[PDB]
Amino acid sequence: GAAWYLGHMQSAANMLADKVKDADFILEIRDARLPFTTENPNIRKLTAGKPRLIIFNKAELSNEDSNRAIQEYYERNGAFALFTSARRCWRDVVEAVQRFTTHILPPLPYKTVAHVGLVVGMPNVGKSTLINSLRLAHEYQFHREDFRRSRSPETVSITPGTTRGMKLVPLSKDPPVVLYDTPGLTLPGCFTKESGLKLAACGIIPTNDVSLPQGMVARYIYDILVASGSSEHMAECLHLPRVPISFDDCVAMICERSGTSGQTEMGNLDPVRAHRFFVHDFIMGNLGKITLDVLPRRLL
Amino acid sequence: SPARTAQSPLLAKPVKTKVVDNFADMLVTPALQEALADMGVSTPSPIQQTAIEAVLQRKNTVIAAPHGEGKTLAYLLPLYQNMEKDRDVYKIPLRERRPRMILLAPTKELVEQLQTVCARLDAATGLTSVCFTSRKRSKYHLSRMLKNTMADVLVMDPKLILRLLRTRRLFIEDLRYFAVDEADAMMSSLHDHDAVQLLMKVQKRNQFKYLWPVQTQYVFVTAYMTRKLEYIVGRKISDPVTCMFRQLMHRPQARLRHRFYAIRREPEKFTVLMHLLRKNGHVPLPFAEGRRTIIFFRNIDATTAVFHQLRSAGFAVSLLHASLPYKVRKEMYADFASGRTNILCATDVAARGLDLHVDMVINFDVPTNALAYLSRSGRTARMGREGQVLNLYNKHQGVIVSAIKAFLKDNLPMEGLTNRKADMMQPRYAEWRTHKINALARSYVSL
Amino acid sequence: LSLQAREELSRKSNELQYHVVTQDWFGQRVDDFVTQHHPEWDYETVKRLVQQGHIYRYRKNGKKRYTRLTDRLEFDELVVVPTASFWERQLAPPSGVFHLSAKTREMAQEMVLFKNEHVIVINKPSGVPIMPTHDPLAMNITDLLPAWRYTNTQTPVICHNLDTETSGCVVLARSANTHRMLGRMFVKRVVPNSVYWGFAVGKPPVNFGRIRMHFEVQKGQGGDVIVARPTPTADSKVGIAEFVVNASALEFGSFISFYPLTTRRHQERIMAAHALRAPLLGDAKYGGESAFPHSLSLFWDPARKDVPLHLHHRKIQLPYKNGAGEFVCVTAPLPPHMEKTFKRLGWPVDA
Amino acid sequence: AAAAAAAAAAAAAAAAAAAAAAAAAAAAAAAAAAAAA
RNA sequence: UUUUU
RNA sequence: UUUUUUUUUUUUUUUUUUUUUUUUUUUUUUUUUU
RNA sequence: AAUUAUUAUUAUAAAUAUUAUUUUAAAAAUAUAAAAAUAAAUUAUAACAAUCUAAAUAAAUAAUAAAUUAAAAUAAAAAUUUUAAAAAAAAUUAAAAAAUUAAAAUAGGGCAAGUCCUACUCUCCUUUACAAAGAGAACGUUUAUAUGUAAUUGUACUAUAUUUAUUGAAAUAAUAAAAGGGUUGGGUUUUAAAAUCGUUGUAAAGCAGAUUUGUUUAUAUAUUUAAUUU
RNA sequence: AGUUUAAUGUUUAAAUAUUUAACUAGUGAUGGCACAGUUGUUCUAUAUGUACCUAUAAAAAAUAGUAAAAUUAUUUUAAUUAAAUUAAUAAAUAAUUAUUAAACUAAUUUUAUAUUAAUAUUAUGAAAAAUUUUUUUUUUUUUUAAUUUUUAUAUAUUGAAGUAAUAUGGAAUAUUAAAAAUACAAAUUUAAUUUGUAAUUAAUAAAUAUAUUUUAUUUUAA
Ligand SMILES: Nc1ncnc2c1ncn2[C@@H]1O[C@H](COP(=O)(O)OP(=O)(O)OP(=O)(O)O)[C@@H](O)[C@H]1O
Repeated sequence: GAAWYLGHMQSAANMLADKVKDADFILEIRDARLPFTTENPNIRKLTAGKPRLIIFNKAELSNEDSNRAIQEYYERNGAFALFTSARRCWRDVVEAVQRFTTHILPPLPYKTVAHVGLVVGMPNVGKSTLINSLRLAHEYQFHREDFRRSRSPETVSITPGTTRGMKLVPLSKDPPVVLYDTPGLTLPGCFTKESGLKLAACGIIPTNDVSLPQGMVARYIYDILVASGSSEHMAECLHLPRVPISFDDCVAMICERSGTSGQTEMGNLDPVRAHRFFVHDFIMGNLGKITLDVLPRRLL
Repeated sequence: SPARTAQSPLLAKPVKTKVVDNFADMLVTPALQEALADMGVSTPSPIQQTAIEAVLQRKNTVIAAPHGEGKTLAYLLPLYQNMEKDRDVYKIPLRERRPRMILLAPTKELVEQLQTVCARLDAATGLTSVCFTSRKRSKYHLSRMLKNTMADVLVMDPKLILRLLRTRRLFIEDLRYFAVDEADAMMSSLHDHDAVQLLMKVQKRNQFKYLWPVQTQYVFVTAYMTRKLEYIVGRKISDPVTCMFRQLMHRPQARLRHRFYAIRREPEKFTVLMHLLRKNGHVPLPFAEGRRTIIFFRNIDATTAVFHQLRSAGFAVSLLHASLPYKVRKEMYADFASGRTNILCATDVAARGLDLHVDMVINFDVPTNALAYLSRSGRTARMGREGQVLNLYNKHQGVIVSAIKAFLKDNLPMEGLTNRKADMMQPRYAEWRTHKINALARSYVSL
Repeated sequence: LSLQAREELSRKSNELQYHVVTQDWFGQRVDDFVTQHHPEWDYETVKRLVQQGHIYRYRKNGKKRYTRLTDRLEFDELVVVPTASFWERQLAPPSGVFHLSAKTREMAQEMVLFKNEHVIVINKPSGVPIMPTHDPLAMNITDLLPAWRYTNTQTPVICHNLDTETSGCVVLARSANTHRMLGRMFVKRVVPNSVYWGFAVGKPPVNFGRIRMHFEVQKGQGGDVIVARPTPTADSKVGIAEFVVNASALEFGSFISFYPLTTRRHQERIMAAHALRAPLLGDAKYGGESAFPHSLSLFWDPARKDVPLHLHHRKIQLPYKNGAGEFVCVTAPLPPHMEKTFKRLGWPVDA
Repeated sequence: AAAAAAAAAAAAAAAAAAAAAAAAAAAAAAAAAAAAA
């Protein structure tokens, strides 16, 4: 029974505060295709004053018009924002944390202590892989905890479960900007009817099951893109009469790599092999490089 | 233990637990209560209640208490009460060199206190007591035998009494009472085996039947019940009325609190002492500032090493061990006692049953025994006074402090028949035991 | 305990010391001595202190003789029996130191499946809570309780707090003396003692097994997970159930039977929402977001909150037996909301 | 465990099976208040 | 050193 | 010894925080106990 | 390969020799092997068929304290019970099943020490050494010297102290041996080729003209529905 | 048709057999020669070195100093049965059972009584509280022989309008006390309430209620 933290996030607030009461610079790993669904609910009232380094991953597939406003929004509030294609990997995102403190850090009173970094975000959007990439390499090349790297028991090699107490990853050394873990507080599974669509749309929570069939997100990625064009160019990419009238033809027109047991005279193709295609291809930013969220021009 | 001490002499025989709970009903004379209340004693403690009329009667007794439970009054008070009823009622003549009662005492600083606590009993009018210890030209200081002594109560270390006998200067002929103090250690090779060999010459005189029948009242007072103490009392003495209180004995006091410091390095045992000596104490008459404290050492080689290290670090430290001269040891005691010097680099001289004002015992080496620990610790908190004992245990004494730490949180008797000191006791746990290395395995691996 | 006997030694209190005079009381049983000197404590309040150790001891000699209620006194030792007077302190002294209209006093009598001189078993309606949450407002069982006082017993005491959305069978004890006995029947079983029925949507893994999850309640409502296979050992307790999928909708639902060996919070539903990730039908608190009712041919109008959680406390094996030697097993029949989906599926609802 | 309340069987059909466990000083040595066949 | 139950 | 001096270690004349548990409430509530 | 035994001992050469060892007239389990259904070769199939008697001859194996038993009920002993006691009435024989009897004081959690392990600053006897002395040192050798852990080791005035400074460490994750089920608590369970080889029950002793005076009952459900009739 | 796995086999056709199961494409290799146990090969598995890596062969002793297991002889001629315990300057004995020996007196029936020495023998394992059934393990054959009785019961009537009274097996008594039952009268707040009388209650005082021997140990005679 290996589930995760399960409960409304708006009750994980007064405990998140005392976690920020001691931290210095707040981080976050989001998805630029989902500027405010991958955010914790308090992002508004979370800190308002600690220097946030809010990062949007997979930005190369998120649209560029909505990228400007979301950039200058926090950039007006003061809290910074950085967008990355992730092809140039987190190694450059790490470089940001080397630069995005030297300019904004308050000078350390004691020459070598830390810059205690509070990280948040969904573990499946890039926050896990960002920790366990810097957490694994610290075991070999050593900065603190000062022991001979032998006491890690059998079958762990990593510990993001059952201890996660004072556990923290030293990302840098001379400006030792360390980073916390924040035991995963996001995607509560009590999500909204629609948020699970935009979440499974982006490849996040890639589970497509009885809880969320392909034909429920595929109906969503089709009806979101009612403007046929540069998306019908993916349809026209597979012999489609450009405009699809509705969900029946376009999904059935793309059954060239789909099908099941059908007669030699009347073929009864398979619309689920066409479902996953239309679903999973939009995940790759292949069909269109367009966001999902609405980007409130107002403050909210 | 109940399911024990049956297979052990001196016990399996009833223990007089008849509480009498007040001095009046113990029939102690109002000429002695006026002197007791004069001292400050109003209510009889647990050991006193039960063993004062067990010696007000002529029952040969084994007084056993915890620490600072009143044993010194317990045995001494009724013996003065008894001596007074000898010289007045029976009119048994004093004679010259023939004392009515002897008292024994292990250490020189213990002999003297047993004299002033008995000196304060001149309300027991005719009784005159003289104590004696080593001196210079001291054999020429039995002049106080040729001189006025006639001392009905003669408190002395056993060895000097024995020489006054074998050279025909003492004559236990009329020894009516024979008391022993801190007998746990005194009746053993630990001191000299000289408490014994003195019982017997007394034991062989009251069964001589050609001089008057002076049935000498033997009184043993011992905080510890050792295996040695049992047999040389259970097997030789006649009708030993025991006074053991098995539900408060072989345990450190309640209001006393213990502290265990784990020390990894030989030279680190020092800072932990000075850091402990930052409690800033100073009294009227009982560069750095320590409280009332005794520091107990493994050896007198070291008891002066640290002493000089303390002094040269700025404390008013004192020093008391055996190899000191006569003037220095007399002085260095009369400074610690009576206000001055506030801290006493002592060896196991100060462990053996001494009373004062001390309030904090540093075990500069937690001892390897349960007597050498109850005797040091038991000097801290006496008769309801609060008190702290700090233990600088090491890697080598870890076991004994693995268990002391565990027996205290439970308040258990420290292996209720203590050992390792008087009864050296290769039987760790007292019976025909050599504990096994248990099993029922029966697999017996093959290759 | 060794510290409990310490403060007992170091407490003056008023320590009502009670002599045992030569004539009237020497020889009497101690529970006569206390009960005719201290009329304030009920006799049962006097047995607790006399046996518990916060006792009225007796002191003759140098030790305290804690005693059983029948130990008789001694021949005038002026053997004092000390009794406690100001327990309140570090001691923490022991226990003992609207209106229900009709249509309720009747409503609470159709919810009775079994009654004898020692318990009462009811049939709780799915959705009525037990403890009050809107402190003046909600109609719960504890406010109803002075309705099952059949034969004028003293306000039955609730024994195991069924949850809000959980339907089913409850047990009240009809006697504060029986309630002490009926404790060992609930907490941390070794073998099952109760059956929970439910309709989880989505055929789980193998239709027999045991679930061991390690719950952790972070306030508010954190509700954590397996995190330690052994335990976090500090803030975690485990909840074990031996589930059996009795029958199963072919691949989209199942009718599961949980035998909850433990007593953890929503342990039925949180372990069901992660036996597969197939939660119970209408479980909007832990699962419940797959769809509104998880999108079936059931009553599907409001849905968003229509479908009530198909969970039913089905059977409890009481320890009271019956005229024939069998132990009694209440069999609270399913609510219509489960009788809906059982007959809509044609299963033989076993009452 | 602690073997209590022995039973001395005399014969059968003449001991009534309640008098077996009798000859033990207790509430037995009375008549079974509610027998079962 | 001091807040809280 | 040796017994003398006025003394002298005297010489001498051969629970939790911090800058009570539990019974599967939904904050505040119940009920049992210590 | 223990053999006249699961076998073309094949380095080579080869292509129309009928070229010279395999009992049994029955039935089940099993074992191999087998027509039909929820464009391919597959399924699973614990489904027909098909092969495997008996008797005759030949004969081994593990096992063996013996019983006077052994049906069946039922209480009594630090005990775990092999017996004994009351109360019963339990027949031969062959066959087939394995319910019981003939193969470890164990499995799982929670704790603590130990061996294993790594690591050296301080420990011991290493030898293999190196330098030093000695010879006008072309070298061969014999003494005096502290290096590496090389590498093995081990290290919790009569009194009233003394017999232990003398290698120091690491959840050393697994083993071992222990305990245990205000500090404190997770675990709940018992086996892997069985000639049956003692009881057991199941069937049977092959034609009886003929059930059933009395033994003994694996015999087993009483209702979830649909559609009527007042 | 050469390559890391699964069933059958279960003294089996084999002291590892048949089928199941996980990848590499011989211009670089089937043995030439070569290595060997306080150690070879080593693609580093403390895997393999001729059907038990404790390798095999030979010779030997410290090797149950170890709940180890055995230890060969009927008809006899002395007893006990859990007791002991002090590390360490001048204090009468450890205790057990055993073998072999030794001595009767202030000390009563005209009773009774296993004391002493020498040597042999020291492991049969309690933790807590409370406290100052019983004699059996072991019999030469004939008789003889003193410890045996089962089960304890209780109902009906009338009036109540929901309680008592009468009858039975403790009974009715008597007074002091109360009747919280209750019934009656009288006074009234009608009525309920106030008031008293007696059923009745309790305390206490007095007089009342059933029978053996005989089956187990107390001796002879050979
Ligand atoms: N009856 C009494 N009541 C009160 N105080 C007492 C009484 N008797 C003695 N004391 C005080 O308590 C002190 C401790 O008791 P005491 O000096 O007798 O200890 P002790 O008997 O030498 O100790 P230990 O038992 O360890 O040998 C005494 O020195 C005296 O000050």
